[PDB]
Amino acid sequence: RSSRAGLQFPVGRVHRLLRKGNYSERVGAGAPVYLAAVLEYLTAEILELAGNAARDNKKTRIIPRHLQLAIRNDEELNKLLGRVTIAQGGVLPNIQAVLLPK
Amino acid sequence: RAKAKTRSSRAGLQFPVGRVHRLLRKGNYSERVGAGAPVYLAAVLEYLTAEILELAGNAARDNKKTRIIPRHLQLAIRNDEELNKLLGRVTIAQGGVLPNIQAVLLPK
Amino acid sequence: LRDNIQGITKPAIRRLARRGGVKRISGLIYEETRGVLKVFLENVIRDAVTYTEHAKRKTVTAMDVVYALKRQGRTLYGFGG
Amino acid sequence: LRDNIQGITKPAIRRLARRGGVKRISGLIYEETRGVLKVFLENVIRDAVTYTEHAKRKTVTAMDVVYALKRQGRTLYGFGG
Amino acid sequence: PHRYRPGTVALREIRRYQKSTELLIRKLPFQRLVREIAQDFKTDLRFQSSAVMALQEACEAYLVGLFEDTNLCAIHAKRVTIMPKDIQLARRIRGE
Amino acid sequence: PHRYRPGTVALREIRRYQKSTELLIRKLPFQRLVREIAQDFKTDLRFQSSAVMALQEACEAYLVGLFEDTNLCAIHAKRVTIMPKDIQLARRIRGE
Amino acid sequence: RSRKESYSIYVYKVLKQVHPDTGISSKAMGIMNSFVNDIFERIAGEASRLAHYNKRSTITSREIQTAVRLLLPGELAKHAVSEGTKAVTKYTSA
Amino acid sequence: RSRKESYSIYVYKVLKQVHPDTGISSKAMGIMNSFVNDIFERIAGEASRLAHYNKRSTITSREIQTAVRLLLPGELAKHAVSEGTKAVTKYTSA
Amino acid sequence: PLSSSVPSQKTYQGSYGFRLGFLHSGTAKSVTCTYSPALNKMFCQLAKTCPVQLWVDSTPPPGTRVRAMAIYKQSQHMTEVVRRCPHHERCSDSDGLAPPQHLIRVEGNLRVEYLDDRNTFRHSVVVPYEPPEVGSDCTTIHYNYMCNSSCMGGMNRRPILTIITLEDSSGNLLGRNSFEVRVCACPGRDRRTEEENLRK
Amino acid sequence: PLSSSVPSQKTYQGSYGFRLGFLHSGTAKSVTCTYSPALNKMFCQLAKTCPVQLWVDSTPPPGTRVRAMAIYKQSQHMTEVVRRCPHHERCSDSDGLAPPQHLIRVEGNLRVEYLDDRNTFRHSVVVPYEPPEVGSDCTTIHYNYMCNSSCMGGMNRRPILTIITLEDSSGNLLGRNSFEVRVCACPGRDRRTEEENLRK
Amino acid sequence: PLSSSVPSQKTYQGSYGFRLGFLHSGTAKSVTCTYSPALNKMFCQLAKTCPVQLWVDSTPPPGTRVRAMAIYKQSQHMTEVVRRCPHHERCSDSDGLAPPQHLIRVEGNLRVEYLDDRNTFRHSVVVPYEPPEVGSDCTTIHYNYMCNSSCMGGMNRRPILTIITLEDSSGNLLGRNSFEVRVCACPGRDRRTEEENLRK
Amino acid sequence: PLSSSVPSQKTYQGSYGFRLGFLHSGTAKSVTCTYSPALNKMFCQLAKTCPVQLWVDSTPPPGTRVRAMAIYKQSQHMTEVVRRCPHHERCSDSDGLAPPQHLIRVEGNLRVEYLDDRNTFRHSVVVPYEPPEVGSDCTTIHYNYMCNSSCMGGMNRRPILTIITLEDSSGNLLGRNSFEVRVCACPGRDRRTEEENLRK
DNA sequence: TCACAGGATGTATATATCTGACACGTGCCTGGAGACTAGGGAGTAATCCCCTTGGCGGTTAAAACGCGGGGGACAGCGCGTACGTGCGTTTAAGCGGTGCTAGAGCTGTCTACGACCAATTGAGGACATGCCCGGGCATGTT
DNA sequence: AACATGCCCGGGCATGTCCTCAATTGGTCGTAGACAGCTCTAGCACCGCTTAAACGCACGTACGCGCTGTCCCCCGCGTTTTAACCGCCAAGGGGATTACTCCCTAGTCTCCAGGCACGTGTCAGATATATACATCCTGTGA
Repeated sequence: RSSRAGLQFPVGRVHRLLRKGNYSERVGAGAPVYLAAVLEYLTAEILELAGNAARDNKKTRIIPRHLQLAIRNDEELNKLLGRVTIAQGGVLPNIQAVLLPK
Repeated sequence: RAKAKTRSSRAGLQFPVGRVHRLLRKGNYSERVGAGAPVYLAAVLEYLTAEILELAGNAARDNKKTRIIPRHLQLAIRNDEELNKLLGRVTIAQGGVLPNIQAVLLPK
Repeated sequence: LRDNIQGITKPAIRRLARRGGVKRISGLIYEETRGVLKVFLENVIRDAVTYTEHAKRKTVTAMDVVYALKRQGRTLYGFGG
Repeated sequence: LRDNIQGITKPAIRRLARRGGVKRISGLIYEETRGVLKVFLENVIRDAVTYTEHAKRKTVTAMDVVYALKRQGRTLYGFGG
Repeated sequence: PHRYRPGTVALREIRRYQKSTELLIRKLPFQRLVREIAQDFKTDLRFQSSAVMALQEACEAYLVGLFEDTNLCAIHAKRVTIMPKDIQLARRIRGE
Repeated sequence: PHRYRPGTVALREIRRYQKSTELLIRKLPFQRLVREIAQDFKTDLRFQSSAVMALQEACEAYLVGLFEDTNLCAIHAKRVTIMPKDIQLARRIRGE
Repeated sequence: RSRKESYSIYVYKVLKQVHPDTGISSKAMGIMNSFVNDIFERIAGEASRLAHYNKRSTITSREIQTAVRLLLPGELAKHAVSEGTKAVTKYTSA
Repeated sequence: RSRKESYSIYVYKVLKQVHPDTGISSKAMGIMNSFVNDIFERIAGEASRLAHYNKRSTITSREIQTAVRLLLPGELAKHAVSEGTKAVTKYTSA
Repeated sequence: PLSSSVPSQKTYQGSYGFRLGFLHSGTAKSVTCTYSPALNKMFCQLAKTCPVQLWVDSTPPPGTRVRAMAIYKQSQHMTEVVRRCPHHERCSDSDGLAPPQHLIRVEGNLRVEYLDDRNTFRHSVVVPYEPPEVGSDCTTIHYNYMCNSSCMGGMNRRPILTIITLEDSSGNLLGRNSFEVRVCACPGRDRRTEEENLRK
Repeated sequence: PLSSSVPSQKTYQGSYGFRLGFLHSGTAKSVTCTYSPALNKMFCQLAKTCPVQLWVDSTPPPGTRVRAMAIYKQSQHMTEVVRRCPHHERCSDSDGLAPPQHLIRVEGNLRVEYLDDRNTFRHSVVVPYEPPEVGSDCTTIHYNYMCNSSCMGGMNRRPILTIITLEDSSGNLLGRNSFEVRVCACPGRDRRTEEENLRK
Repeated sequence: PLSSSVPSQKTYQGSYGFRLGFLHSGTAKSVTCTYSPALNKMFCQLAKTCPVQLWVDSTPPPGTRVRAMAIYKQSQHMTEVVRRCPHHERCSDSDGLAPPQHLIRVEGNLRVEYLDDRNTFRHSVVVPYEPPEVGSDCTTIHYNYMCNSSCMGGMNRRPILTIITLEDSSGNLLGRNSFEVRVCACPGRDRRTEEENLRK
Repeated sequence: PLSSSVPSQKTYQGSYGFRLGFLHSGTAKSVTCTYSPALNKMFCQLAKTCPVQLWVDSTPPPGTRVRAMAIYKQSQHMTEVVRRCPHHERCSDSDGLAPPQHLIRVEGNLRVEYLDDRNTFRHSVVVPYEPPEVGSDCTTIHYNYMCNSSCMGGMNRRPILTIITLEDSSGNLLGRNSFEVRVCACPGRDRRTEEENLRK
């Protein structure tokens, strides 16, 4: 059970998905365990940054906008998700200096 | 016993149907593969193969050579607008490039 | 119907360009934008329809669009998938 | 080994740019080019070696380079694949 | 009276629309445009609202992303105004 | 005497180097650069000539393609010369 | 010997049926091999996803028929489709 | 009626670990489900090819580990690998 | 306590065409007694005058008597004896004729008799019958009810039926009728409420 | 404990056309007693009045008696004696007529008898049969059920059938009927729930 | 009947600093017991637990006792003995410790004593005093009131005062306090009503 | 029945610094025993293992004993003796050491003793104290609770406190602690509910 | 300052000499088709519910239309630096061997794990079943 | 008629149990992996010789950068008109769900010929060298 690996994500699900999707004939049982840990870890990284982003906007709740900002505020995730579009993400408040009045 | 006739021979194709059925039905792509599927695909590959070779052979004659060389394949692929999409990002060994010189660089 | 490309209206084009940080937009942009947007739509719809026809449905679903987008090198989150 | 980035000669950089249609040059290009080349080459190598380590080999083969390239949208013909 | 010497509003709009998430295109006309194109491939197609939402966000994302690059090209030409040829360049660089 | 005007050789070279198919970087230099980079990740790594050629042809292709886009950027700025900014712009437009 | 199937045989046969008085250099042949494998992988990949998306077990001429249209530009698609149709039509008829 | 699979439960639990006091909108939960399914597909897809190329009979933690290193930036990769390593280690001892 | 039996409540007009009638009193607040034909129910205040008319098609023999008895209307309570509650049983309100515990009294009649039945344990009040006076088709008996229907330890809010029997010298049955009784503080209010609930 | 036998539950109208009937109570959540014709089932509160009507096509002889007995409906539990649970068996709630451990009582009737059968170990309650009043069409008996169906150590949520037998003065079988019984705190809520599940 | 005397109601904290206290119960309609500081009045249901706290500045000797007694608040009625009404006096609700006629009981305590005073005819209930544990500030006694204020023939809607007295083992007066009591069905409703009248 | 006295519940760490501790159990389904520091309350299932830790700042002498006793938390119920309900008191689940009627048992210890106190009528279970095992800061006793809080005729939904006393070989107090106990089907569900209500 | 003709350089075509492409034959090794049986997929038909498509009215914002001034943009001009080009010298690369070791590649054998299937017990949510207080009605006093 | 005051059913909450799906545990058989050993090729290392490329220095023009003036595009604001957006209702079709039947496929078995791999020989291409065609640079013309 997940309580064996101490993970929150459900291994047996992942295991069944790996059996399908035509990825391979067969599986070594460590596989879904390892993969579950990774998916959980990445999930935490996003949510943690997103919660901080929600706090900056003084909200107790995460909304797609906050995921968008939180992702782009970490260039590692920005690269990983460098082709993704987020529903209701909005964009970054970047204005190029050459446009400003002086 | 009826004497064997190959599926390539039945379909009227040069490409090997049995091999293709093997490349589909094993090596992690599918749960099942039906007999018409390999035949269909072999024809498609054969058609596209012919198009490239036909274009390249013209390029070879435009270079007065009877033997096709990588350069000719490159020219064929980039002179045909559709191939230039299908293979748009492909890189070809010793391909070279097209003789494209921008008008603003020419002497005057 | 017809003439819905004129439905992509000029200030709406501007607002998109404001997200792109654009400070000033020339008179010829709007036509060019419409042409570009049409091509993008044509490619996505054509593929989406193809998925729908393959399933022999008459109704295009979010998944059909999401897939049509994906293979064009662009993944969309938040509509399923 | 060290400094073989200088091995990429200034005229070699000219020849490459010439094939790309380039006519006239600023010396700044040479140093910037080497930077860009290094990054590209390094990323390909890192993938190719990773494949090699996965196979538990000591030697990189063309197929490792082909895969390393391919996934970055760089299908390479002629070396196998 | 008072009236703005131009462009301070433009910067405010950039701020606002970059901050906000909602659709900037009109809610219904785009849906008709989808029908008008789709009918050319097949008649009597039927549209899930969610499907049309997905198309909108993809199109906005595509045009916005294109406008970012367009803007950079214009800055590179050291112009204030963007021009069709800026769009064309950014597309052609992106292998369209 | 003869003496070319500064900036005419190019048009010959352009055609020659567009026309011909051989590699434009010398073997030993490139080969050592590959090893010099790779050693940072793993000592005692060893190579196949096919692999080295494959790397080289991809690198030349990458740079050649980059230079063409770089050239267009420079033309778009109506310059004769390419500059690092042109490289950077083209790459940034391709999201690199 | 250890075995590696290659398409070189069929590639040249196709050339002979197009430009009989020509031949292929080993390197051009290598390229055509990668080309075949590349197009093969794509079509096989896309046909796989169609079946997955539709939650159904068998790859048939249709999945390929659809994959072909998705991968190829229209002009090539229609010709290819026509050929694929005839080959299967004949094969089942014969 | 019909029933559905999603990660919303686990996403919700993870959010509590990083921010016990913070809630999440259904829309954001929609995003997270796409994110999980996307990353899952990439890793599984890459690990599939590693197995295919090496003609091995199975996906193991190794293929996943390698795939993770090929898909993630280095920094994320280090941490991801550490967690995967512990998970397999603990699971083996448990 | 409980009785060994239940008195019959069936209407029986008999040889003499016996029946009951009641005054056309209104439903005003201050009303002491009022009757509802729709409910067949009397509403009256404690210890106040309650006129009940006796009607007959022909005059009964001399020595005929009229008896009144109370039973609970709900069938599970029918075997319990109706009696006054402990408060009203102890209070000093006896008229010198009625026992302290009897619920029903007859006023204005010296010939009244009160029975606590040795076999059934039922309480009842009896008077002689007399034929109608000049100018009336009926004979009127004035009852008093000496506990409210709500009295705790007594009726305890359970509805009661007053059974009236026309009887001969031995106590054999000549005729029988019955009506529901509520003894309450506001007869006019309560009558109107129950008649309104007849449409609900 | 376990009985040596199972009482027959088979309906038998006999020579007198014996049948049961029940009042048209509503489905109010906490109604005291309510019956479902669709389920042939009574829903009632613990110790509350449960009217059961007895219908006959002709009147049984004098000395006839009516007996009620409970059995478990599920075949596995049919051999167990239905009785009260250890708690309600110790509680001081006997009415001076019923034994502590009996599940079913009859209220109001001074002539009731309770049998603990020496051969079968079964519990049952009996009263004399009485015919309807003239102008009535059936006789009503008022049962009380002295444990909720849910009582642990007793019925323990197992459904019961009440079997009603018409009997002569000796206990010989003149007629038999049965109905399912649920004893519960909120009869109307439970009754509606079971009648809705009949469509599922 | 009438007493020969009226108990003193005067507050007297005495040598031990005796005071009363009460829980901060709200005014939910049917709250079992609630207290008003503004009226110095308790509102409670019949037979329900009425916690009264005992507060002292120093611990009384062992053998000390606490007594509770009731008197009418209106001076016209102060000489009448507060007792249960005739109904609740006869009903079988004695807990095995309290006499039938006493208005005030103490629950839970096995060492309770009930006094019917031979000289004054006043009823009272007594228990031994118990000190709190060293970090708790007061001892709680749980009284029960066995008639509603509205009981006819008893309190008959007349308000009462409860008088609490601390005593030594001989019954000598060590301290005294009092509070008004209303025993009623809806203590929260009634408390709000009387506190609202404090603004009228 | 009632008791002549109430055990003191005050926290008293005494000479040895006596304190209680409990395992960090979750709030999932089927959890046998889970403790809430926020409520100072233990939630557990009938007859399951309930680990209670004993903490001390210095070791008590050999012959020290540990006693557990249950009292009702509400002050008016404190004088009632906590015991098993009639059903569980009769059922055949005695382990050969515990009397049938005791609510609390200790498992795994042959030196357990069960007391039905002659003077107070209180039940309690006692074991010898033992110092922690090498490397442990505390000693663990495994209790079992042999009725649900909801058992009718037993605790009947009333909360209880378990009082733990450290005492010498004569039973004199050395230290004391207490915690509230709920015995129920779903300790995790119930603990979460009561902890969630703490924010409402 | 801008474009064409002749000569020079780069790219394409022919002859002489040498290598590779190509063509033909024999033995070995599955690979392939022909053949048969059974779980399953797929196909076809029937039924019900929700969504899509279509229609009508009111209100607000969007958009359309018009005018004036600012700035951008474009065009033109001038000066300096860097790049480009030519010639000469030096080093490395490329070319062409010469030699040795490790790794890769391949084959064989045995053990453990995975996969697959069944049975048993727990996780999770839904439901089964009872008590309090509140709402509201029932019933009395001023 | 308004306020005084008691009692029963309902909403909700309190608290015990059921049904469905997942996880855990055990067994059996086969394949792949793991581990070990052996052979050959390729890689890696080392040395010598020749030519081209790169590097370094010198010389000139064009391009880049900077600056000024002129004209039209665009932005900003006000007013008027049109469709969007919003809200509500109805009917039909499609999609989804369930049951039943036939044919494609998969899996297992047998046999024969072709292809594949290696071996052998001749002709035409490849390269090197020499000549002709296409583009660029220098000189000439406008």
